Amino acid sequence: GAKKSAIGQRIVATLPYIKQEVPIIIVFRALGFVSDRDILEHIIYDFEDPEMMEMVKPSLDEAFVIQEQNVALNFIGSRGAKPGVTKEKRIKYAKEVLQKEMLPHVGVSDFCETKKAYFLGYMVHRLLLAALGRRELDDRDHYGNKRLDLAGPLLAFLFRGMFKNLLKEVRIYAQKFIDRGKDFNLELAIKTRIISDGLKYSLATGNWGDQKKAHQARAGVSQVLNRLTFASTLSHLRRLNSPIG
Amino acid sequence: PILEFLEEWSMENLEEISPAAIADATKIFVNGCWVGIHKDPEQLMNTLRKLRRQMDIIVSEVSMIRDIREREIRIYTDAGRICRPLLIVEKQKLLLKKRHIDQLKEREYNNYSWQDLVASGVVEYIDTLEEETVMLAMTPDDLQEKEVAYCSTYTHCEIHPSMILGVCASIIPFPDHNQSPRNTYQSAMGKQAMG
Amino acid sequence: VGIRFCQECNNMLYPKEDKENRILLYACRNCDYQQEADNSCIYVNKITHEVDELTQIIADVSQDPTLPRTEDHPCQKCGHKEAVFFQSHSARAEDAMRLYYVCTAPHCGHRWTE
Amino acid sequence: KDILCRLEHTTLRKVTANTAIYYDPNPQSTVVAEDQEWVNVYYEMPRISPWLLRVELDRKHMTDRKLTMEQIAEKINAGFGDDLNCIFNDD
Amino acid sequence: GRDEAHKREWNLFYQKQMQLRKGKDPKIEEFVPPDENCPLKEASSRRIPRLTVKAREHCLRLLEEALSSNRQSTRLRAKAVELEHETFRNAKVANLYKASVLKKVADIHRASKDGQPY
Amino acid sequence: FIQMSVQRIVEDAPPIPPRYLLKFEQIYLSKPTHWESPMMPNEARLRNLTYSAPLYVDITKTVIQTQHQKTFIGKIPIMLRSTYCLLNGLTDRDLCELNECPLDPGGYFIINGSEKVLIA
Amino acid sequence: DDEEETYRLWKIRKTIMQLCHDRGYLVTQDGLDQTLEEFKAQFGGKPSEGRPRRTDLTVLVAHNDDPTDQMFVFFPEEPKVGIKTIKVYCQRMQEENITRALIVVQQGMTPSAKQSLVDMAPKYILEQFLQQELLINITEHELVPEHVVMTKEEVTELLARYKLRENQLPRIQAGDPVARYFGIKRGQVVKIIRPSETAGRYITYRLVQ
Amino acid sequence: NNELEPTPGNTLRQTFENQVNRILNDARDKTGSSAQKSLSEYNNFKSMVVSGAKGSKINISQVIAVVGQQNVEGKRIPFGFKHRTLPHFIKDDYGP
DNA sequence: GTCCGCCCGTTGTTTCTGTT
DNA sequence: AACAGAAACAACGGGCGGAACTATGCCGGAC
RNA sequence: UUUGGCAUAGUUCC
Ligand SMILES: [Zn+2]
Ligand SMILES: [Zn+2]
Repeated sequence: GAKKSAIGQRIVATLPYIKQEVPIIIVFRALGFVSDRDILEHIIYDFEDPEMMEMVKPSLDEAFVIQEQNVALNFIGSRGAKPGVTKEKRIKYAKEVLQKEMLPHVGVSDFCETKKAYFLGYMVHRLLLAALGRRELDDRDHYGNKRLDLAGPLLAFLFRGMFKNLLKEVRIYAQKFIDRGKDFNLELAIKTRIISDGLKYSLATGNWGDQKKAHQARAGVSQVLNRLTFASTLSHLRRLNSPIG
Repeated sequence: PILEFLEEWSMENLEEISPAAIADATKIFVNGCWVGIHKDPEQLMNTLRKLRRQMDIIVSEVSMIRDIREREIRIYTDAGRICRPLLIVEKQKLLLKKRHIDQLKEREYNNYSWQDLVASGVVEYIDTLEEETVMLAMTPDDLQEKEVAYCSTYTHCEIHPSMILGVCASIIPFPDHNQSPRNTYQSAMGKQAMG
Repeated sequence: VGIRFCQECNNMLYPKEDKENRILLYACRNCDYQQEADNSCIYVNKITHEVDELTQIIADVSQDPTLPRTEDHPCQKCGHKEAVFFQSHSARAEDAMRLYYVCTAPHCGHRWTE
Repeated sequence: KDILCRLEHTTLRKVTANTAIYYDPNPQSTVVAEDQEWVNVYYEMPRISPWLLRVELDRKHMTDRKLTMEQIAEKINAGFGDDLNCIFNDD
Repeated sequence: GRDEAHKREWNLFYQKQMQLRKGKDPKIEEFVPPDENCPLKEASSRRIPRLTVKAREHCLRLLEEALSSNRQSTRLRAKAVELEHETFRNAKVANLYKASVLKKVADIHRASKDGQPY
Repeated sequence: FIQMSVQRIVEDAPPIPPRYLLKFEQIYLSKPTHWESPMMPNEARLRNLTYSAPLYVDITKTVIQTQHQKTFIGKIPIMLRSTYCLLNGLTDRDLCELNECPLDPGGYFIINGSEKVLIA
Repeated sequence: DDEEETYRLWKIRKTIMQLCHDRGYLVTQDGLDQTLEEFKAQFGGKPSEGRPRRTDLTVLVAHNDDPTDQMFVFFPEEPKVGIKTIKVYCQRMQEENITRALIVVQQGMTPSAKQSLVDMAPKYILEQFLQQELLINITEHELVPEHVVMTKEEVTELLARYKLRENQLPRIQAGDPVARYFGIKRGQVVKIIRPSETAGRYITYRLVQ
Repeated sequence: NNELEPTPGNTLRQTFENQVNRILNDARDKTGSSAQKSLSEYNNFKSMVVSGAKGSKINISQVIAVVGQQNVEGKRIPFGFKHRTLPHFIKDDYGP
């Protein structure tokens, strides 16, 4: 059709915990930047690039409507996991998502917007460079783009959940024993069986996860050591794995 | 410590930077988080490599990459990167010397070892995506020497090219006279022999 | 061609028609700021786009240890002998194997292609 | 080669060199100086909108397929009818 | 099926935009008949819409002026009238008629520059 | 993992009319022991036991302060030959005394007698 | 162009002549074999504003076994043939006392017109052929073996000889290109004669169903 | 030097790669033929190849003369690193 | 002893023309 | 204007090698 | 002279 044919390409962002896609200018405005000049300062670093400017123009043509942080936040939060019946709660949910689940590695404090905007602009800039044929697309098989989860990371990820469950159980016990108002004890509130049995089970079976949820748990970690020959033992102890089906 | 050194070494931060002084500056990423910009990338890289070789501020495990064309410096302190040691070639001569070799061959009753070799700045750990900015030589006394010039700017050297094989494939004799499926089959059958 | 911004709201200036003086005006959708442009051309689309990378080649590539070097191609400006060289290094190029050169003398940065 | 040309699809992008949209209300005083003579010759012997759609055709692709500007013009007329105007130079 | 759908959507869009540019009374330009001295073949023919007799007379003068310039270079009315009439007979629309006349004028001028009789 | 990650996981956990509040301070790890007494890896293999060490934590109880030290929260399996095993740093003669092979590389867990290996 | 339009009309006419000759109708050799220049001379070399106007090219021909059984080949001048056009053609057939007729279409027929063609099947038989489907003769393609329409007598004899019920023969759809070329209804049986690599010839049979 | 002219129906990269692969295949086949015709009447490879028992002239050629080109997915070895096959080569090296 | 990763055949939805 | 025949696009569901030999963990929880 | 099952991992052969 005529309008799609004239627009060509548009840039959209798939934020986590949001029902469907969002145009990028909406997210940038939700961060608190209103002026197209400022948004293009965050995205296009050198303004003497007319091809990049023309490429980003159709993305800015979706800003014809949205012009303010409040309405941008409303538009973002309209598509939550459970859409609200009110509007203030939806806007608070939108702000919470943009502060907690979008780019956690940049920051989670209150004043992290000035850096989240720069990093999101860098993502968009790299996308533009890829679309213009100025940088090579990445390949997933390159080994600089990989990490290896050894015993440290594996057991730490496993232990986080068990400590969280232990905290939940002691919290439940404390509340139940305190609503009576009589007293409260510590040793009786802690179930060591949680941690002990969880670690022992995950190491014994190989299903990396909780016992109740051994369906999506990735099986194949924690194999039983090969002892046919010394070379077999060594080559078993130095072994990798690609989770591809 | 890396962030502190970066601050000490005149690295302008993002919130203190006008969006006009970024076109001609090379962005700095630390653990994938953009922390600032710098205007002297070459001297910055020289200083960082010197500090890593001295083992003073930056541990030997940390990797540093400079993307010269795209003007980016990436420093990783992450866990899970895979790396292997390489010898260092300064101009065209290995920094490894006969004094190092003798002190190593007197290793007993001398408390001189691999750590004391690393601390001298002779060898180095290179991970996979730092290998993309390095020039390697397979054999010193064959590739550093004067020839019909192929490359005169070697940056590292291999210890021995036969260290590319695993545990089970290090027992095959003359694997370079074999066929690759045969080497794979022997790697499989080495775990089934009885001894 | 390029993007020009209003001085009041700092938004993109769209082209608007002045049906009285037969003139072109750039106006924004936030305020009533008007302007008169000198390009006189709203839109330009070149589909060949065989851009010469000499604009896009940085002079800092001369410090790359992984690039080949030659001494049979002296620099045009400073007459330095050694000069790094490489290929197009461009995606979306249908066909190209032409070489590009960069002088390795510091602060020269001459980037030509014979 | 003639049958090869007849049996291979080809739109205008395969032969066009560049295109642009101008604002030129004056039939005589044309923003582009190249078209002056023949555009004046066309207009001297006769409303309209002041906007333009100026395209440039690549010579190599134009002459490779043995195409002709009259053929392109008549194809445009067939495709859009007489609600467009078309004026073309020659080789 | 997608190309056919896009072509239909485009045709509807194009027709809508052109109807918004069509005024209520398209004045049908009145066909003025040829004068008694009109040298054109089939001068009263209305076969080409919006092509007037005065346009064809102008096109004929361009052919005469070009042929006159050519003959002066190489040391005419009948030939100009045949060239016009052939171009008229082959053309279906006024714009293509005009373009084919201007092409013949350019070909005559090329022959004159090459010192050749057209 | 044992040195840093468990401590970080404990610390980053959020703390949980009269009011009660708790805050876990720091952890501890003794060498592996058996409860019916250090437990050697060979005995763990022979008796179908699990080679593991107990993890303690300091928890502070406040009412609106009272400190509880060495709160036992469970047993953590120990990797062989690692810094927190009973074979760490021993010489070959001691290894032979404990009926452990001096050539054994280590780096595996003993879970219910069997020997487990984590795969990267 | 006028040359291309003349060429298309000539090719369509030639293919229809071949179709009628295959269907057993009586078409002479000179009608079968016309050069492009002969067709230009006989019925206009100028289509646009010329004598051939997709009319006067209609063909009326009588079957070799019955001059009373005749067929029409109509050329609608409309890109989309309509209900009223079909009614006009059926009226002409009724007045000329003609049972069967062919209709070559510029682009296509509306589904309403197609259903209004199907409805009168026992009264009249009309078939639709697109303009593109007749620029070539599919029968002449080397991938297509010879087809022969078999009489009810030949069918009965074949069934008795092999002791077959008609369910037990291979089938061919009534919308098949060759089936439409031969004008075969459901229940008729065609015979396929083709050379073979291991026998030298092999005769198959297909049931139209 | 841009003096290479493309072959019709092929890109510049395609024609360059075709010429290079053709030259290398000619070299491998010529060395193989030399190795074959330099055998002896007592050679056991020849005994097991001529009689059709097991082996082939290409196997004899790979044993004696040249193993030959290695291909991945039908093309030459790709550029796994940034514009080079291994860290031991300069960037943009198309030699054999 | 009680309670807790890719292909392609169906069917729908929606749309676009023809008849009376 | 109402109705009807045919078609473009979208969503859904089933389908994905053959044999054979070892081993190990587990088959519900609180009161 | 009588008969557990579910899951996961590894290996052999085309
Ligand atoms: Zn404004
Ligand atoms: Zn220079």
